[PDB]
Amino acid sequence: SNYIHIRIQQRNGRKTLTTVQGVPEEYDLKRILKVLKKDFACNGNIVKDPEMGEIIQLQGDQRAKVCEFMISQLGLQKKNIKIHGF
RNA sequence: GAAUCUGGUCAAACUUGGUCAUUUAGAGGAACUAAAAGUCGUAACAAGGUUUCCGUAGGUGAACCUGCGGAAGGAUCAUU
Ligand SMILES: [Mg+2]
Ligand SMILES: [Mg+2]
Ligand SMILES: [Mg+2]
Ligand SMILES: [Mg+2]
Repeated sequence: SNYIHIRIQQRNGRKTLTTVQGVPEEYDLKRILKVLKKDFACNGNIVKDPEMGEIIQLQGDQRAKVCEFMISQLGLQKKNIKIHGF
């Protein structure tokens, strides 16, 4: 219930994927993704992991930025928005 | 011939408005360099992995991409 998980997938040594999973489907994804792209200056994607967790994919270790964005916009509590160190 | 006074006259100045320039405030806004063990890509240099470039229009994390027409500064100085 409301568990939004941010998870780093390390690809090639230092080059990384910030995968944000479980974002609410009331305010649409595309706009949010675009905003993130503008802010992060890094590429973002929409991933459909076996139709259970819809993922906003981002490039690079900018989890802090994601957190900040959440605080600004939709992630109100910072309790059910969880961070993986990996 | 003294103050004084009518008309001029040159007219400082003063109240007005509007031009300008030196300036310093400049709420905020976008730039640019210098720093070059941040972040993401890798665009260009090799046919640099879609050859690059120009002019232009559109698009968009960002290098940029794509139309259309030109260049080669091309990777062709070549067909009885
Ligand atoms: Mg080729
Ligand atoms: Mg390249
Ligand atoms: Mg190339
Ligand atoms: Mg030259």
